[PDB]
Amino acid sequence: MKETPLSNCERRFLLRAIEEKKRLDGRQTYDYRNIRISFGTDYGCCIVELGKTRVLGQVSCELVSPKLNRATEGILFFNLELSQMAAPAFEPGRQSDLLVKLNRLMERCLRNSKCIDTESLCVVAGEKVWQIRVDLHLLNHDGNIIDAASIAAIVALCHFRRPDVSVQGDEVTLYTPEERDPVPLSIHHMPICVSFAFFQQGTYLLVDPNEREERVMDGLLVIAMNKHREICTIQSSGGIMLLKDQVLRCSKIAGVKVAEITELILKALENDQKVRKEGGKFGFAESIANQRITAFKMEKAPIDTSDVEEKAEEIIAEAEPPSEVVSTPVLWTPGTAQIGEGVENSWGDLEDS
Amino acid sequence: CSLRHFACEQNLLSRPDGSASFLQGDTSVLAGVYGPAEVKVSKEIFNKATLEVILRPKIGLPGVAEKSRERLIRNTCEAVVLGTLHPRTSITVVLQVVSDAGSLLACCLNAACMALVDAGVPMRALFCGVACALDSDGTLVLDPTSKQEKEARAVLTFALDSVERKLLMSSTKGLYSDTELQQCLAAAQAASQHVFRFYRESLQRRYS
Amino acid sequence: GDHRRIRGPEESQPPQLYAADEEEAPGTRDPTRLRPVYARAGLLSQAKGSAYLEAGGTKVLCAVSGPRQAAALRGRLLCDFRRAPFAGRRRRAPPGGCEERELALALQEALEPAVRLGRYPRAQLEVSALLLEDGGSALAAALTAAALALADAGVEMYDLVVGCGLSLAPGPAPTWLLDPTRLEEERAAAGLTVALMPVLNQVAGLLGSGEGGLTESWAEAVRLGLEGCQRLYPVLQQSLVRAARRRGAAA
Amino acid sequence: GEIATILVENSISVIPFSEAQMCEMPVNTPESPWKVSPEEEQKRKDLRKSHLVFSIDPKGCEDVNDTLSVRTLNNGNLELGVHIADVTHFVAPNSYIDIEARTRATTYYLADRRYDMLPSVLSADLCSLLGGVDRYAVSIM
Amino acid sequence: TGSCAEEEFHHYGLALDKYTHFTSPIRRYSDIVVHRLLMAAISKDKKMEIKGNLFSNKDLEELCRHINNR
Repeated sequence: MKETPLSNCERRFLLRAIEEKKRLDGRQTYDYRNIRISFGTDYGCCIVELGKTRVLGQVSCELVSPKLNRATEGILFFNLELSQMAAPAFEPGRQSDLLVKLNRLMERCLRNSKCIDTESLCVVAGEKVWQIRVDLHLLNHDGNIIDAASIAAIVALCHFRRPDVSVQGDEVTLYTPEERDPVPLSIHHMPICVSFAFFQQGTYLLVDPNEREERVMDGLLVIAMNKHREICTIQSSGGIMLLKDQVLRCSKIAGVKVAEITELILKALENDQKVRKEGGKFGFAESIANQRITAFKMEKAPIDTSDVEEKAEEIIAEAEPPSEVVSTPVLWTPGTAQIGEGVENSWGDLEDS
Repeated sequence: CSLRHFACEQNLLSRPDGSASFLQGDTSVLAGVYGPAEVKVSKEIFNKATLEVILRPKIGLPGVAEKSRERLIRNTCEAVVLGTLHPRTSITVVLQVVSDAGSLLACCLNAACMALVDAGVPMRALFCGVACALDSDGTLVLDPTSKQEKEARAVLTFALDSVERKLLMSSTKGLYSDTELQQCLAAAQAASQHVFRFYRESLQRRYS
Repeated sequence: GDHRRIRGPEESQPPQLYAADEEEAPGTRDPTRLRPVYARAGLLSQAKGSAYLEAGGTKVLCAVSGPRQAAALRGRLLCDFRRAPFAGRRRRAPPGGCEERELALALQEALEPAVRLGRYPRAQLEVSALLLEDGGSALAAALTAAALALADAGVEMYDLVVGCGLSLAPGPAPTWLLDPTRLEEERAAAGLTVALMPVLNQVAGLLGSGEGGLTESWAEAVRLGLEGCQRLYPVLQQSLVRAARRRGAAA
Repeated sequence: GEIATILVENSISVIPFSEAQMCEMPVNTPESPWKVSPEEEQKRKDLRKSHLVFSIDPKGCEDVNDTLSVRTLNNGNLELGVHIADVTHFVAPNSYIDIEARTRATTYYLADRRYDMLPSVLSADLCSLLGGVDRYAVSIM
Repeated sequence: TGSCAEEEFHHYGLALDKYTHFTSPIRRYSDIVVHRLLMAAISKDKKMEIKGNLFSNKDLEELCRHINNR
């Protein structure tokens, strides 16, 4: 199956809007759709919602032997993924020219910026070191997959907490959250992606576009830039043909937006740590809105486990015992034996000769 | 024996036809369904529809185990969906594992059932998921946790009808005798009576 | 590693490379002898045509599927060669191998000169061969069996295909041998396999590589291969006769 | 930074404990604080009425060890006794607090703060002779 | 103790012949040893048995070397 086609009335209406500098959902040009984060119970797991998009991030680490060369660092996998349920079009092996540009954007940003400290993830050299592995999934496609994926990866990496080890002399030991407290990571900076869309041959631009606005646009400009004033990647793409003042304007815009987004992320992580430290209840369950028609909650229930013995006993007692015709095995010659109705002759011989 | 905290939310995502997140305690599973749509000519069947079930884990990539547990989920939904009313079309079920804390298959079956119900698919009868885990001595525990699952000598999971409480699907781990298989089946039959009440109360609240 | 199979150890060195028993001595024989062969046709019940060929230490099973949908004006002849992992000194990777593709092409370029594809427009035939045990010349068995299977599957052919095999001794006075075994094949310098049509007297396939460089030994290797393919024919003559006598009388 | 260097170098730990190493705690909660189960009042021999116990202690002594008491009896002689806190009831053998104590052999003192060998409320309310609340001890006599 | 001779038991600097601490079970480690042992002593002169073992020679000597280090 494919996705519904685009009519010729919506295109005209969207372009009349864009000309008039008014958007569908009311938000003006330099705005984001507001954000809403939610944390799991075990560390390094979050659900970010930008507008109506969803991404699931989950970090996980493991101890391996560090290849050959680079004997004093650790490796860092990544794996974006697009879930068949995100949108009709996504198909497990039929959208192979978006996955590549997305994985590349994500990896170049996160791994070339050098914000994670992969220096201090060794135990010995030439021997076991930690191998982290980020994982993202797209749940609901409504445009701007990469801003949400980047914020998700950031939060998931800034909420993880490793295991921890004791090393002295030439001897290892591995603890557990009851034997020793999990340990945080070291994060230099916060690289946060921003996207721009261009409309009718660069004459207008719109920040943070959604999926209809994504189908009425010429090309896209992405500018990934960590906090302070330091750019980390740019990738023009789509169908665009650019000037030189516009890249600078865009860089300013991305500066502002990454400032605001980092503000938000820091505040949310702080609130989450405060909640976890007070001693209250946390998790995916205690996030479900209760003021809403589509939610229902039920505490525990002993059902009545008073009768199962009797029923099982009568059932076992009330049925026919195994019968008693026992079969015999036949021996032809050591190596082959037969059981069943058998064959008339011992074996065939000169049947046709 | 006591089932733990239950919660459910419906119509989360705007793109699919019906969505339903079902979390029972700490573990959670999200599901969505696309209604009867077009199907590839090489896979279509006349006088019937075609059910497609794919399962995605949270860490790693699916292997032999996830397809072996995908057959069970597809062959369980195939026995309660009236496909003859919709031939030459396709019905697809997608399951995403968000968090794991024990008894994942039962929560997946309940997520699939609530997604099919929300999506508006003709159904013959509802189905449930109940998991039993008897300990090293014989003390039955219902809806266990991976802490108890690790210590337990046998774990059993059942899918039960909503009409006469028959047995639809059965996947068992560990070795046991038939007597406690009967007593855990009876415990499952006693447990489904509360899940179906949770179903009815949730849909009664939805249409308030 | 593989996401469609059961994963075990990443690496596994077989104990032959640690086998402390030194390689033995093959022995000697008469180079004018053939290993006795027993052939059976029509084995499988769910297959359109099948045959099982066994001679000495070689066990090969071949089955032929019927024409299916999809040089047209002519039908294709797909081929597939695959040998059981529990065959030979060491294990083999299930996914495949370049040697298997080489033998598959040596089969396709040898069974097409026999069948007449100008009678199956827009159709195709599929031939599958499996080697249960490798105890000698293999390509001399994947040809005889895959030719018996085709004739037993009711497809129209000009003639059969009968294969043979040879190997070269490593001594100071080398001599070609007929029907070599693994004890006479791993100690050899070169090997040759011929595919002769016994009635049309036309060579269908030829393959040979090694250390024999004089263009007077290969003439003998070829013509004793032709004598072997002219000596294997009667057994295959009575095998299809028995196969049709039994198949027809069952109605 | 200098204090941290002195710690790391001289082999002293500054890590607060974990959940299961903490949780095995005496519950000094306001809704139910600590008070002696009467069979142990039988089994012991109270002196909170018939004898006087006090202590001089250094400035800042949030945690007292030393106590004594000398009175006269119905004859005229001077009974002597030194009373040391009996902290053995909250460290069970092969525990986590006992392995912990076995590791941190000696409480370390640098001249701003202390560093409790134990968790920081097990003795710094429950073991220190303060106030005039009940407190298990050992009185040689 | 009896791992060594009597002559090696004295407290010459204080003119005693045996001297340890018992006034600090909280800020040290030999004192919890002394607590367990002193209570074993007050508990043993009744003709019963103190279930649960206490120590051994090598254990005590490695502990005392550890405490010297610390």
